[PDB]
Amino acid sequence: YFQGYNEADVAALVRSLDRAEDHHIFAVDVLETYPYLAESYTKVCPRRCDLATAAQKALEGAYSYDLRLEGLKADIALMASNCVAYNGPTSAYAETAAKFERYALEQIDAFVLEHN
Ligand SMILES: CC[C@@H]1C(=O)N(C)c2cnc(Nc3ccc(C(=O)NC4CCN(C)CC4)cc3OC)nc2N1C1CCCC1
Repeated sequence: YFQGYNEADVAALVRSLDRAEDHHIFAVDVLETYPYLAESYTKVCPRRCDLATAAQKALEGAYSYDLRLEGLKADIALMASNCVAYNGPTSAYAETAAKFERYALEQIDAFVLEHN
């Protein structure tokens, strides 16, 4: 009968995943920053997410009922997967994507261990 994680705590966890080290490229929707990529980018990435959308989702209770924040991890994995796919696995920001995902997953697992 898990009670669920506090929405504001999950939203602050999400906000903390937006790093200057990653040049803030996961902070905002890619098509909001570059509207003319819509056709080309949606062909490679039919699903998108970003940390401003994930923070707003966290405040709606989208992730609060997952015991190990599985839904948030899938949204983080989508962000990193799209970056690797669109830019290329040997691109410089595909390495940033793998580091971001690894950092984010450690911060999520730490949150779950703290709020248990
Ligand atoms: C397909 C595009 C590709 C990609 O995959 N993603 C995800 C992407 C997402 N966002 C961006 N760019 C930025 C988007 C938002 C911000 C931003 O909002 N920063 C804030 C500004 C105000 N400040 C007080 C706080 C930080 C900065 C960005 O770049 C510096 N570029 C992206 N690239 C890059 C293209 C060349 C290789 C990577």
